[PDB]
Amino acid sequence: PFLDIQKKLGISLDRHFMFLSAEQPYKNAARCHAFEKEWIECAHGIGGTRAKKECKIEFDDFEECLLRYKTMRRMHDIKKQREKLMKEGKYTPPPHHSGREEPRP
Amino acid sequence: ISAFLKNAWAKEPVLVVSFSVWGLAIIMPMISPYTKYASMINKATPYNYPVPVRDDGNMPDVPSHPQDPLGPSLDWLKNL
Amino acid sequence: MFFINILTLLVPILIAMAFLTLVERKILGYMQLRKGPNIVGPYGILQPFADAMKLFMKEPMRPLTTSMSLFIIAPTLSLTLALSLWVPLPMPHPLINLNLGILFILATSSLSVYSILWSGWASNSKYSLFGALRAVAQTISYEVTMAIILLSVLLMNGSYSLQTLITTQEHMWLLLPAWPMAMMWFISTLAETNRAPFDLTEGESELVSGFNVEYAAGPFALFFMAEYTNIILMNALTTIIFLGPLYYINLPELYSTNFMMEALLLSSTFLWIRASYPRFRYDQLMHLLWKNFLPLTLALCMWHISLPIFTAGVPPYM
Amino acid sequence: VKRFFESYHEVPDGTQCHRKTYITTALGGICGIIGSAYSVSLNPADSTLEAVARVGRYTFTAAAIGAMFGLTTCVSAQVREKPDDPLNYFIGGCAGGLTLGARTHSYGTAAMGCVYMGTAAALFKIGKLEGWELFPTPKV
Amino acid sequence: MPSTFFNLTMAFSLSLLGTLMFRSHLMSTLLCLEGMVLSLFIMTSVTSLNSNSMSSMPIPITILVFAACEAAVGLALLVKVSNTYGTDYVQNLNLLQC
Amino acid sequence: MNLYTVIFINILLSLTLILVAFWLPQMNLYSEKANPYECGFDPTSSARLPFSMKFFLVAITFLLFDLEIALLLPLPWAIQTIKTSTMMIMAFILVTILSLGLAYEWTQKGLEWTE
Amino acid sequence: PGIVELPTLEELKVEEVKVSSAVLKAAAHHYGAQCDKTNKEFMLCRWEEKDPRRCLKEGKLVNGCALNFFRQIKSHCAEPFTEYWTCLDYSNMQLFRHCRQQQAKFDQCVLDKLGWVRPDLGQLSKVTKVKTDRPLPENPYHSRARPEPNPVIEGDLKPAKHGTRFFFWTV
Amino acid sequence: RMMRWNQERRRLLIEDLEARIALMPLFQAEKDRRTLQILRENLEEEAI
Amino acid sequence: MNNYIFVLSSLFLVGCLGLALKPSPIYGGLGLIVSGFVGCLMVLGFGGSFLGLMVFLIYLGGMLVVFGYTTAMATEEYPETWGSNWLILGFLVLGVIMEVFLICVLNYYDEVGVINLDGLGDWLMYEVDDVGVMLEGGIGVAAMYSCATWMMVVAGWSLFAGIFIIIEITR
Amino acid sequence: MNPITLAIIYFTIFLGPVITMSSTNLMLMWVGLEFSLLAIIPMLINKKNPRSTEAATKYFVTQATASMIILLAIVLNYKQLGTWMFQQQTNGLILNMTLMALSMKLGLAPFHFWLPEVTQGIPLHMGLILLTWQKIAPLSILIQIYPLLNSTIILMLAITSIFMGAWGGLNQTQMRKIMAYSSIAHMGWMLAILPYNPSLTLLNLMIYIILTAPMFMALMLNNSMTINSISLLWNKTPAMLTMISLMLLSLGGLPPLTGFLPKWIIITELMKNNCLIMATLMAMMALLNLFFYTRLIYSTSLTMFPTNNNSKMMTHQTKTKPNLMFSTLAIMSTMTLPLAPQLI
Repeated sequence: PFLDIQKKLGISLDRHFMFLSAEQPYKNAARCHAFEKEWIECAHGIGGTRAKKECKIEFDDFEECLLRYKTMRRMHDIKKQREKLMKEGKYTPPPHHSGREEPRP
Repeated sequence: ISAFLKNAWAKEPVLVVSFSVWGLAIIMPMISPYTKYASMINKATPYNYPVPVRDDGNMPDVPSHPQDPLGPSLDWLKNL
Repeated sequence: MFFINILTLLVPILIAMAFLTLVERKILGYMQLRKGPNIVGPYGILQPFADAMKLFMKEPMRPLTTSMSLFIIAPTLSLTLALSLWVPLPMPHPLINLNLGILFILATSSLSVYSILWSGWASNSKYSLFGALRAVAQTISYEVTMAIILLSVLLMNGSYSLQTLITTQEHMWLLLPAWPMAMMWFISTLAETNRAPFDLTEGESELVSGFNVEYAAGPFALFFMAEYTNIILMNALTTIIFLGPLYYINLPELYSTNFMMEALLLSSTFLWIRASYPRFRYDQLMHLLWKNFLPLTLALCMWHISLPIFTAGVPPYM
Repeated sequence: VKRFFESYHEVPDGTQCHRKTYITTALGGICGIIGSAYSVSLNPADSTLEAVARVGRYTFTAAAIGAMFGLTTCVSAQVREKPDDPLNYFIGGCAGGLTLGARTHSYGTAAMGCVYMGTAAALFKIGKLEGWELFPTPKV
Repeated sequence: MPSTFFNLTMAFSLSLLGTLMFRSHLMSTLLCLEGMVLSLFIMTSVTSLNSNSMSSMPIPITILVFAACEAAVGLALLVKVSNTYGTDYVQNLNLLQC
Repeated sequence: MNLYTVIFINILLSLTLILVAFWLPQMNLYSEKANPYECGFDPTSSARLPFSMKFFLVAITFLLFDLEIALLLPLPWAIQTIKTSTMMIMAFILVTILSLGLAYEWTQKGLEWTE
Repeated sequence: PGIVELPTLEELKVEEVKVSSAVLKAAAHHYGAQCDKTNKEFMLCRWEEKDPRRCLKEGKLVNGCALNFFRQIKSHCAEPFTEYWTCLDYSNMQLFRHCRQQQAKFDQCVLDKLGWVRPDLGQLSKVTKVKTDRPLPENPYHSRARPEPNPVIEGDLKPAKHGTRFFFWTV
Repeated sequence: RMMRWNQERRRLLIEDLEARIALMPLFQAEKDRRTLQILRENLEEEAI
Repeated sequence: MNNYIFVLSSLFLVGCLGLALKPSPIYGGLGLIVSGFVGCLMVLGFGGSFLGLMVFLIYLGGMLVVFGYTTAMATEEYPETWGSNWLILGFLVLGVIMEVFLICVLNYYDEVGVINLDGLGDWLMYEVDDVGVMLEGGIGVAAMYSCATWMMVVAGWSLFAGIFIIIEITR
Repeated sequence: MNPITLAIIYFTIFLGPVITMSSTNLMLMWVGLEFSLLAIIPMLINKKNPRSTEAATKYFVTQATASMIILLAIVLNYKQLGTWMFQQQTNGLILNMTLMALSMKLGLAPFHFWLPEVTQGIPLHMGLILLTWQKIAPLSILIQIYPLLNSTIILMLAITSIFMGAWGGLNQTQMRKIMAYSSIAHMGWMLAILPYNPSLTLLNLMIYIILTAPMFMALMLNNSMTINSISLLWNKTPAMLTMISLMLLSLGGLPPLTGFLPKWIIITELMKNNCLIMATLMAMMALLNLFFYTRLIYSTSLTMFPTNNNSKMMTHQTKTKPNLMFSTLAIMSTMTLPLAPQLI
């Protein structure tokens, strides 16, 4: 913040709900709690300029957890190949994936 | 002001009632034994799981079994 | 089967409304020292059927200046909304069990007003505009306090679910804890259904007929069907919220029948008032509500926020 | 793509005339269209055909200035033996200014535009040789 | 989520476009602003529900509150311009050109 | 799926009644019948002209009060908190501020209709 | 990057309760009393490891304890229990308040025949101690080493050299 | 009366929530095994 | 059902398109009512509830007041609908077809990206706490009474100041 | 306005920016922006004349659009990074839109056509607030995100606004519009130096405020609002001419006066960063400002314009309006260069 009134006075008007890893009602952690925590603890201390290069792995994991682009790519590719193989006639959907399974408790 | 209050009581009873009820809404919570118990009850209600904590051998108060005497007791809620 | 349940929930409600019309006419006649409908069928039972057939066989007008789309849509919306609102009401088991049933009721009721607004604007007639813009003020009046009253009463229920009120009133009516609010809620229902002493959107005396002046035949009949179904609905909501029936898991029939008795009582009281009182003016209604109920309503909401705390009687959630 | 515009400096001047002329003509046309969009959005015209005539005139004028500039610059660099001499861009900018004056039917614009546009082009060339950077990034 | 966010961003873009290009009635411009408000609230709501971030669900309601306050101010300004000129046409709002 | 089914059924019932009402009756359309209604005499002017709203101020105030309603509607879940004192103080401040705004408007004649 | 390590279908096999939700509710309180150490060890495993693949062996002990508990009930207090959970299943939300008499019958039957005791209102929800030889998982998050902070300039402040070296101002 | 009845309901709600807490460990293990089985089935099919 | 959410978002886009084209304020209000309903449905389908219902309520109230204002000030002898103006009609159809074609183009260029019509409906919900109880959005919103009181303070002040500002603008 | 409205409205105008500069959360910065926007309008429309209403409407529409664009930026940044603050990894378009919308709020070109009209419409004592106090919040929002801004966009906007303000100043005869255009130019400098060293952006903001407030109070003294009207100060109030001249020249930016320090230091930083072309062009075009200030100086202080018969009674009557703050700010703005090192 431009003027650090809150840090100066020791109060926390709005600094406690900045990210997904902050305290949630009834201790229900948000999606990607672990990833965000890792990224932020990695990036503490070192400046932003250094973090942008030295916490990149953590940030990449975090964005993957939150948006999930690569997961969508992977599932799309798997189901695309499934469709191609099925149209060719070289694959069958197993019983458990088809609709009849031995349902587990 | 006895005169103005007495007149208000008859000519604008609605506002007299509203202001009186608002005043009571503020006054009573401070003046009441039971107020402390609301937060205790809401803390008693167990929405989430009680997470066990590993016994390092030097934790003397937290019990080992739920039926052990040690630990918080809701007798106060039972006979509030 | 769910469709059979839908039929059992719709058809009886529509018939009950149909005969609410007859009951109104006969009660008013007797209170005014006349007998009312009693020649069409035995004791006038067939009067609603004759009326409905006549209305749906009369030519539906399509006035030149009107906007056909809205002029046709509005009655459909009125009947659809009035019928829909009966969906989640526990009697004692709701057909559809909604967690936020009260908010759903409020949303549907609020959208109800748009039937009147659009019909009046689409009529493209001066009396239609008068009716529509009177309905606007009627909404501006009741809607401010209806939500607060529901909040205050639900502050003893702990959740917006209707079914929870069945258990809330297990050993007592909510009327006793909140009779001051029950009265304001009753007047608010009187305003919302657009009925006397608050029937200012169709007041025959001032506007030949309000929003429905240019409507005729079946398109007209839908408006009145929705009006009377809404009367029954709102009195059912009062009966469930306040004046809780007797619920014992052993017999839901007891709850159903007791609810019927009380709902008929209140619906009769609506007509009682209609015949007993004059008509408010459409600025006096707003003045009444804003300058009498709202000052009291806010104080009561404050007090009912305080009550669960200083009495240590927080409602349970779930 | 920006590849088309950055291709202007693929090979020093005096070569690939036609290509460089195309590139400068496109750049002039783009500038003219932008200016025309501003001049129509503000100061509207009575008729929509008037507006489209205005956009056409602005666009064609700007394209003509750019085409003449590129052509003259490349022709100078080619006919004379100096590829990277800013005097070439100066002559091209003067040609652009004169073309603007002709398009506007005015000799004063011809002269003023010659001086100003020629200086601008010469300074551009000088910057490209000397490594000047417009719109730099914070270095401190 | 992805397709929903794309369509919602397009909706906000269209409402912004509608606001930027007028069409005589100022009331319609106010309605377009109000529609952008709707789209932004929906964006925030879906983002929070997707992330299970219940600490950021207090914020869409603040968006609604402040958007309502500004819409009320806009309506009051419409009332004043109407009192001045007899209509809400934006053409009449041209005095300050000089 | 049940709520969708029942709402669509209601829609279809209403629309079917309308269609029957429009295709069953015998009709005769002519200009005098169709022309608008105004107590038996022709319209002196169309009904689309401006219609002054004498309660504009109260109408706008309704917007803000309804947003206050929105801010207050979470109270049933709020009371299930541990910071009951904080919740009480905040709700009391909110409602008292509501009351003060209404009182100022009243004393300033906001609710008196404009003539 | 690396191939995930899912356990095999064979090691994800265990005898399973196959008893309905109403039954579990009816048996909950005594099932919370007895079978506490096993469940609590498994729960500590879940929370400490954070990896579902690393607590399977303890989860199967949980299942075995549940089977033992229910087998004992079926052996001794079977009929009262069937009555109790039938009455519970009937209720809309499986509320206890509706079947108290049958609850009393079942509770007495277990108390005398099997020696069990029901927990009071405030028993099953208190945090408890747990004993395990499973070591505390270090680096549970598989956290990478935290990057080292910037070096910190250390010294004692001194007046600026030749004053505020701004263009021409002497100081 | 509402105060007393609400307090009774609070006690009953605590009782039910305690029942849920008692049973949760079984559900967590069952969910663990079920989700792992689903994942491994997916892996096999992906392999093919 | 697979196309449920995408259809709702497209309907929202169409309602917003109509609003942008800006017919008479009456039709604008009607269009925004339909759009608010569809948005409430999208929020409901995304696991929300209170937020969707609140948007619907507040928007119904807002459009009520707006309609009242339009009948008085924003009115014309011949209000223009969407279809009345041929340019509005043509651009309505153009926008619909343009969005259809843009959807196709984005799908083709990025088979998986902003839009995944193939695989649509496979990513609506990401995670849910299966055995939770307190996960309802009303709880998060009510947090303003405990953990985010600053939000309440600023919003309440906004409404309070709004009262005075509105009165003095309308003086 | 009754006292309670004055208290609440002024307090909210003061609150908004303070919230913006003391909020760590983007939504709360947006809340501060909305506070300022809502609260200013009643002060603008206090007069209730036809021009005042139109000025208030223009302000409302423009600022509402800007706020919505900023809110879109905030929401999309949330969608991306699960947080309410802009990070280095934030998508570039989000920051571009934020800069663009805060530019619209600030009045920078080419989103500058709205400021002159509103300033012309509204009275002077509110023009001061509009051209001083309402810029602190948006510029604070930018400064808090300075390391991530786009040099190309910022320099383009800055140079555009310098050129546009300089050219617009000449034509105008109205003092209110002249001060609007001066505001545009000085903001152009501020944003030009923002991405490189925001300390100097804040220095320029301070000096511009400290120079504009005295001038606005000078205009308020005799409600002067035109070149012709201000020309009569040699008769109505001779004393002020010296300081008015000095202050106009300073705003123009002549060396001995303070106005040089902002421009000189900013040019120095830009040159350090190798921004030679933009620095040269901005310095060159900042001289039209001196031209259209020198015309004012000629009209008021150096030449004596024709006066009216009735000014004699203005002479007769007494005056008690100039404040202490006028003298303090005027001297401390036009006689402080020798203390420049301490300022930077």
